[PDB]
Amino acid sequence: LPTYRYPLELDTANNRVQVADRFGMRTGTWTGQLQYQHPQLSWRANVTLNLMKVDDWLVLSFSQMTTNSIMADGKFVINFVSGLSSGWQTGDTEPSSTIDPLSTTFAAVQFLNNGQRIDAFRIMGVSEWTDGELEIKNYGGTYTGHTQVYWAPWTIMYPCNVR
Amino acid sequence: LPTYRYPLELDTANNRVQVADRFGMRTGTWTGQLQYQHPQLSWRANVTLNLMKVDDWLVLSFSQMTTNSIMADGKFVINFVSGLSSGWQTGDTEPSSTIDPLSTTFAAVQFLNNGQRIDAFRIMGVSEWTDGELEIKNYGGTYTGHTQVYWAPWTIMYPCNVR
Amino acid sequence: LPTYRYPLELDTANNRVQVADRFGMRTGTWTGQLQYQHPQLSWRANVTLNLMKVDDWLVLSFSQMTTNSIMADGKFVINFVSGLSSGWQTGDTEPSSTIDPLSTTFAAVQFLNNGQRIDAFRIMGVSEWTDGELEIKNYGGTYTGHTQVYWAPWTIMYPCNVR
Amino acid sequence: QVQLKQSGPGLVQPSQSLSITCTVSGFSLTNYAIHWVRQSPLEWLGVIWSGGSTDYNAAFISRLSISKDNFKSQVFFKMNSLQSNDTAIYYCARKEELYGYDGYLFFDVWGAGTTVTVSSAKTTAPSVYPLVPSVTLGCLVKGYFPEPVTLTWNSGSLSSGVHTFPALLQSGLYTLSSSVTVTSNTWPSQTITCNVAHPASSTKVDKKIE
Amino acid sequence: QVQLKQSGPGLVQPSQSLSITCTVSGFSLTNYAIHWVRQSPGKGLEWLGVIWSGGSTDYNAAFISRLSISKDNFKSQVFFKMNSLQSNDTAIYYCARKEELYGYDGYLFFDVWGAGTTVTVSSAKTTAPSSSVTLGCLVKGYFPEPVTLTWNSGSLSSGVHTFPALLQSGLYTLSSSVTVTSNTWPSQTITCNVAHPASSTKVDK
Amino acid sequence: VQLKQSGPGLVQPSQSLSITCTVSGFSLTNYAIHWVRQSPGLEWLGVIWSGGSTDYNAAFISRLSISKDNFKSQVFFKMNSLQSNDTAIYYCARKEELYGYDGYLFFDVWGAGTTVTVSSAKTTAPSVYPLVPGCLVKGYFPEPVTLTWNSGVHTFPALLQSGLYTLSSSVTVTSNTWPSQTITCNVAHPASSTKVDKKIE
Amino acid sequence: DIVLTQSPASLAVSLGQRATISCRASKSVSTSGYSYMQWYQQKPGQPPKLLIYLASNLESGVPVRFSGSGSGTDFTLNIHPVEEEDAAIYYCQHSRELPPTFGAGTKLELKADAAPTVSIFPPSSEQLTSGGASVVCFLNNFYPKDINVKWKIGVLNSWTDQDSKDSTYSMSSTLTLTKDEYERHNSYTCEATHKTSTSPIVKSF
Amino acid sequence: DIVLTQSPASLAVSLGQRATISCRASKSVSTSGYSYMQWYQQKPGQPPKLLIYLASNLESGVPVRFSGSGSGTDFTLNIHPVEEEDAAIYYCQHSRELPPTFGAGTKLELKADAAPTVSIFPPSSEQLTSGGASVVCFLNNFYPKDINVKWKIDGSERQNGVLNSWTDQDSKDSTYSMSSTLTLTKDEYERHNSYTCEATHKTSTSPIVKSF
Amino acid sequence: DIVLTQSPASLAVSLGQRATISCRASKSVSTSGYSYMQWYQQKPGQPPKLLIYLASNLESGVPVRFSGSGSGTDFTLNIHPVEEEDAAIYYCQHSRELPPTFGAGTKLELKADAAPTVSIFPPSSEQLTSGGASVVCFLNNFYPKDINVKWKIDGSERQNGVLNSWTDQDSKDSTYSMSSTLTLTKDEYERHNSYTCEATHKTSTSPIVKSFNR
Repeated sequence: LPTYRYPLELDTANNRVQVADRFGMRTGTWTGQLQYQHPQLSWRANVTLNLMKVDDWLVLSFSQMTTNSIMADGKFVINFVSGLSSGWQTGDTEPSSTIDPLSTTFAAVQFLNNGQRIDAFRIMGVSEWTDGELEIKNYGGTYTGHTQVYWAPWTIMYPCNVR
Repeated sequence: LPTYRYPLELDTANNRVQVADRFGMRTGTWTGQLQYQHPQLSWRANVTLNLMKVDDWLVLSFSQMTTNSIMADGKFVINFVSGLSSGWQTGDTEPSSTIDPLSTTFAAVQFLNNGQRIDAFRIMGVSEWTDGELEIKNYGGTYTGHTQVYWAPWTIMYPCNVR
Repeated sequence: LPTYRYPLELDTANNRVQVADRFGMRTGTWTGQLQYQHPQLSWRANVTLNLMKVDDWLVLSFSQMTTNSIMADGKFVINFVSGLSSGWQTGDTEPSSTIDPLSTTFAAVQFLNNGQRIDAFRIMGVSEWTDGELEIKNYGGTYTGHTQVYWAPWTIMYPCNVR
Repeated sequence: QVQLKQSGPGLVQPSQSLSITCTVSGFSLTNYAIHWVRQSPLEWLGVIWSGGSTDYNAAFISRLSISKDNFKSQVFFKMNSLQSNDTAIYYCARKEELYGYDGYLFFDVWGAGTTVTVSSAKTTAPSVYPLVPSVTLGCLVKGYFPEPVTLTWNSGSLSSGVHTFPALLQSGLYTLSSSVTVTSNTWPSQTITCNVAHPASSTKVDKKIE
Repeated sequence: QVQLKQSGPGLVQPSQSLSITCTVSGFSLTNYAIHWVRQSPGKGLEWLGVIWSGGSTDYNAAFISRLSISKDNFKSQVFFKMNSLQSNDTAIYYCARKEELYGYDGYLFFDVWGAGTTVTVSSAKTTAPSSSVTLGCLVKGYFPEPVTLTWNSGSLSSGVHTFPALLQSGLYTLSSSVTVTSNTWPSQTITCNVAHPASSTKVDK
Repeated sequence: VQLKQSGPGLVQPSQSLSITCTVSGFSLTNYAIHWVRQSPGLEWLGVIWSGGSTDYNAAFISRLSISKDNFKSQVFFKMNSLQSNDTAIYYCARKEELYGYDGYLFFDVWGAGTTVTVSSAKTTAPSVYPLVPGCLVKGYFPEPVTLTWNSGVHTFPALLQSGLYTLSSSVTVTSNTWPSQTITCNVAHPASSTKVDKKIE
Repeated sequence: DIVLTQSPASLAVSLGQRATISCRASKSVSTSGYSYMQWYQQKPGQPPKLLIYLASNLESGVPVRFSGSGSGTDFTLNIHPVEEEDAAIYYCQHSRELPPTFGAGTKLELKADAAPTVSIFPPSSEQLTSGGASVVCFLNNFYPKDINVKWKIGVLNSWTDQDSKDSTYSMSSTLTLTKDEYERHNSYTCEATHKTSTSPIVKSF
Repeated sequence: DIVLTQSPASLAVSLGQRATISCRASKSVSTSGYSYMQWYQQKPGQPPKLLIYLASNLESGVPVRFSGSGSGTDFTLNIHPVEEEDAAIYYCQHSRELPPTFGAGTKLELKADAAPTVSIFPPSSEQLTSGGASVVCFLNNFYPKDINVKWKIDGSERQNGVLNSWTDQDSKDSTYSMSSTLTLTKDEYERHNSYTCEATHKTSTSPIVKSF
Repeated sequence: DIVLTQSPASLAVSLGQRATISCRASKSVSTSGYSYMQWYQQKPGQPPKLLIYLASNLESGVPVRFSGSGSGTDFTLNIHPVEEEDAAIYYCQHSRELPPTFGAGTKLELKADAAPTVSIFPPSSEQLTSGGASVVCFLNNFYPKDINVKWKIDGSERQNGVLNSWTDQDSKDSTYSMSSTLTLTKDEYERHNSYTCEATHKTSTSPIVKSFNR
């Protein structure tokens, strides 16, 4: 007699109600330029991150990358207005809360200074989402003067309950 | 003729069964004193933490804070018997398992020693829940003699199926 | 009169539809040999890790352990074909995506070199799952010459949609 | 209002204790560190960190002591031994305590300062005299105590066209002059009153141009 | 400092004249034009009259012969006078000022507004007013409106909630409450003062 | 190590289809060159042994003959009396001639092959038209036409309506990436030897 | 004359979403390429603050969040970043005609949801000396705005305009009973049913 | 003249799942303990490359994932790691008899699910000089492989003149693509105004449509 | 410890012309690509207001014109738009070492030229009742700052009992002010009837003088 709202659905073929399969895992990719922002330094790097929607959590999977030098602190801005793979809309990345931070993770890096690679770490937090732009703050970490940063793979996730 | 148990609910207005909206995101705050415990050192700091109930996970969001000095190891105790915002009960923070640790995360810190800030990292693990007291163990990290610690924002989550 | 697919179940005793209790928390243990792999160095260590199935995430909870020396990079291989506790099948550890990495976390370690313990951190990512063998890559971190490693407790999780 | 004010004796005898107390109204002292600097004809003396830890100047240790009260939002400075050299305007300065790498040894906001003069001579009360000739009226003070005097025209109602002259030291007493310019129609129409409150002699004189 | 103050009777009997004086501080009266606007419930913000710098006056088309405006520039005062008030005219009245420049500023707007006077046209006589923890401050039977409450001399601006007035039969009812931490309350004493413009009174119990 | 085949694309009914294979990876005097025909099943027709010996398919004997050239490393195969039944791509395949026990009837490398069509029809050239917001060619006899595009290179098979084949090619880029780089399509016909690389706008 | 009416009358908007208010004028308020329009932000209990003058000009000290566009016949006001500060009423005003006319007004509500908080307080001892017993029940920070309180043993309930920072309404309830009949009843109950939870959070003395 | 027939005709398997192909022979191809069997990998449009020769022998440059085992009467190959690259058709061949006949080919399709992508393009100017107007609507990276495209011009339905082209399952993407082109003579091309491209798909019942 | 020295001690610049102040440090205050220095504007009688934090960063509410650039060893700030507001003294401070040391102060003087204005005022009656007579003459809005005031009693000039005050360079006006006061006891005050104050300046060789006799 009653109907069912997503993620609940009625399988008319077997007359069985179930949780949608995509609710458990929905993969995708965002292709675009990763924006680093700091008052004294700002650059853009071409990156491709993998996205997977698991329950009400959106996971960002950063592959290995080499970027220009960065400040001891900074913000990373990912503009989801464009670049999402087929099936994804810009709204599908909006968090379900405004709490700051939504989640924090650590990223492994090597700072290049006059031919020496120095192992260091960067704390990263999901902090702000404004009209499709995701703001990931880099609060700080171990730092040294460097010319460019080599970023290890790293993942970060935050709650998202949108479709 | 069947009924529905949370998070499943029957929308009688539209004769539709759905998953409750609060199941995906339920926010709150705990205001109180964060208790640091070590045999040779113990102090209390006034803190306000953001809470997020996402599915069967409870998220703890620590904002930036400055606390007294700590030992190379230590315990963090958050007493949820009081301080939770409206709508939250003490039982709503009880984990769904006794496994130790339930989850581990890293916190970025600055040790202040004789006028110098030294970058370090501090590991935190959800270890014990006793009668509304959450025990977050600090296993260790890079350490140096210091006068006070500056804590970057950081989040930690553990499974919770209470409500 | 429809039926219900897991995690949805019909409580015939009360004629009520609910989400299965095990969906929120399903505990277990894997007992076996932890395989470290690097072209110039490989060893096996007897470990017992706790497993918990929370929603579509499988959480691996590593307790403290002491292992042989490791290279600056390396792979950790956990063979789930055998060693899972009762009720668990090898398939129950298969991730719901092939994205690499599925999730990354940091591990706190102490490198032992000529009677001195040096604090360092180790980044770990869930990277591959092959016919019951879970491959956790160690991309890198702060490193120093050492004879033995002391590992702090740490947890890592990745999306998993199997029973 | 995020403002901080400190109270303390203006003049201290040689080998006496110079103590100034700094009061915070806009910021919680548990999040900010309060510093102390002295400007002599600017020297950093000491800082109390949030949480009670104190660090002092290397060359001033054991002669200055700093304490703070967070429940009362106060920072207390006490100096034990005074010389002729340590005469200066002393200021309490503020720094936020954040994890960010802002290069923390800096001062965001500065309190008024307390004027510290090192002299064993007693405080004498200042004499306020009104001088009358657009029209300009001048107010002069002679025979003043060692603390300085803030001259307030119309309780601070009018600030433009008002020149205040710094103190001049004659025979162990200070001479202060102030002048205000107003339209010829204004002054005989509305009354102008000059008030000079002295903090060291506990005197407040409210003179009228008449 | 720019300040605008209005002085005038709070309540006027039916068919009486409401006269308010608006005084400007810091503003050059020779450089600014002062307008008059009233806020009426259901009728909305109504523009009534303006004094241009130099004494020229233009009034609302629908309010001529009931409104008159005068000013004195040497004393920095503007005088507002209405001839007849009816229940229709119960409204908050405002005096607003605009600069006098040759520039094409599109001048018929108001940059700065006075605090305004609450005008009620009632025949009834003036009546005299009578981890955390919450005490309420209430005044009852105060005609006409408003009552200005300054708690602890305005020490704390956060955590101060004020509830609007409710009109009883011949009495006005205002209730106000503060919530503060339980630990903080036993430390310092808190005094609630509520000033009424018709009856000079500050009661701190 | 590559082998090259040259031959007419379309042969009329009852005509002779002859294809020649040129080898660059191995001296043909040491290797055996086979011949297999792929029809919409797979039929094995004949094999040339090292030393000028030929053995043919049991049911296909009288129509297939194969020859070889040792000084130039070339192999000639010719089939007579072609009918509607046999229309298919022909391949040259090699197996090394060793004493080893590995089954001599398997093929290590196939160098090149020519697609054989039985309907007789004059050669038609496909004008290639590039759509801009893809390069497409329609109506060429005989198939196939070699189009070389520039991941992100998709080619669609020919569709035969009224004796004509249609070829489509597409490239996908984001709208912001569209004005940045140009892509040029060249379409070579083996019967007409004409290649057009022009692009509009 | 020249009447303008904005649309809509009340606007309930979510944060980080641009809110468009449309003001339509009977006659063209734009002249010679200039549009003579003004927008105002009215804080609770405060005079209106000018936001935008002419058509695309922001008044001094106004954040970029506020934006307006339109010609004489129709004007729109837009605010994409909407923080807690913008809980005020907005009016549109024209500068063309000799009598300027203010708009009807649009009420803007930033949307949030939270559980209520109930607090009960007994009557005063100093009030007991007067001869009247009055009990006040104060509920702060509840959303949605609709909450009903039923007292069972002359009941008055008040609601504060939507809070600026909290963005959650508050409620005040007062009831008065004479001493002779006040002690005649011994039971006192406060009830507050809400939409967040069907059960009422209630405190009684 | 010993002919072999495989089972099954088509095997649709998911990545990392073992796929077993069975080839059955009329007569025993094994001699003296040696089994003369061969497997080939025929990429779309390209000739087959030999994978396995005799019994369980891997040709040079063949990945370890591909493996086959079996006796003379019938041979089976099983492959647990199945990545994206091996999406081509595979045939079985016997070397015992003097005339070898290849077994029935089997095509393997890797299964995934993703939304389609539709693109519409107007006709060319140079073709207009020829006298015929032809518009092409291109659909790339659509799964499942079954997609139908219905074209309607100015409310007149005609089934003649529509051509659709399917590409074999992509190697890396592993998502099919589809192209549809229709031709109309200049005299009748301008007689119709409305042009619609419609793609009703199994991913979403709503059609992703682009019109010119 | 860590000593800083500014250059120069006094800077005479006209409005809208950049005046550059160089702060040189005994040791490099820059570490790991960051420079830990701060600049302050201390108005006359007011505490210093922070201008720049770290290197080249403007504090909230600070004019955009103020800018400084430099490496660890020495730091310089140049300010091309110089309005009337920024006429105060500037200090440089380093944040690297545990004891932060303020640099030597640098004094900026905005350049203007204008004729002087003299005003004379008789003594107060309430002061005469006290028993001492003191007369104060203020000359306001004159540039340059150097003005001399002569006190005369019955045509006889006496410097004893005279106190003179100079005001720091005015912000808006950009013209200094002067105060001259002389005190004489009642018994000898009435013996002389003539009183004049004279102020010769560089604008005009003639002295602008106002005198009163009573």
